[PDB]
Amino acid sequence: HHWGYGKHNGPEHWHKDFPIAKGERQSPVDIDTHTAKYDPSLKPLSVSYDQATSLRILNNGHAFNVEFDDSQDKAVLKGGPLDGTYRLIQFHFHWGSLDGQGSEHTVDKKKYAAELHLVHWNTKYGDVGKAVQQPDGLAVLGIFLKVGSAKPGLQKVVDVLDSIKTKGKSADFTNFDPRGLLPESLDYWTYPGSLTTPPLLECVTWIVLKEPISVSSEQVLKFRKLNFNGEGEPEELMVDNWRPAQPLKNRQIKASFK
Ligand SMILES: [Hg+2]
Ligand SMILES: [Zn+2]
Repeated sequence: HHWGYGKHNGPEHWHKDFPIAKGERQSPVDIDTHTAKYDPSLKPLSVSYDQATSLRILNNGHAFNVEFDDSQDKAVLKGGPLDGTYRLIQFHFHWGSLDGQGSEHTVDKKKYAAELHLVHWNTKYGDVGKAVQQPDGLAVLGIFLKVGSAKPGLQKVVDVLDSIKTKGKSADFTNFDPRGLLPESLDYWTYPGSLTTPPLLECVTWIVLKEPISVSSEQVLKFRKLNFNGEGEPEELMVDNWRPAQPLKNRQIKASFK
């Protein structure tokens, strides 16, 4: 039936409905810091989120998305390995049932507690639907979360999770500033890949930040109280909504730092 993260419809089953799963540029991957090549020609990332307009937060089964108004160049990503402007459309997380797992990408096989994905689409294509059909349609900024001290800027997200506990629930979520979720350094690794959930389209330029952000045990705990199921259906905690590392194949991970 519908894909998920359970025993019978998890990541290992996705290929049956989405053949691209066994594709050539699938994500996530393991970042081997000793094999990633420092590329001196990579420009600094340019993150312009000062005019960001969040609109809503919703539980879509699978995860929770904070959506932004992408009708204009309000919140954009440029620079780095990117050509052109990419507008922020939404951000979501992937997390585990325990602090030792949850991230999708791994660094030298190390898994983090969770991973934040800020999804942007190339403005050249007019809309996200067209953008997904292109090799350079999307740019996703990945940030690792480790358990330690609380991240103040993440609390507004944490406090609203109660109202979107089950699949299909949404809540107005205005005036949230995404700049509060950024680490202080913007050093990164980049490689060409895909969406990590079906349809698993190979249209993503991945930008994974080296420096993780810290969140408290209590903050991550609230993520774990969400449900994959809808209201009235039997309860299945939304945990371990991450896809394991895929083979790198013919790809090279470049690093912006030496
Ligand atoms: Hg594509
Ligand atoms: Zn994601």
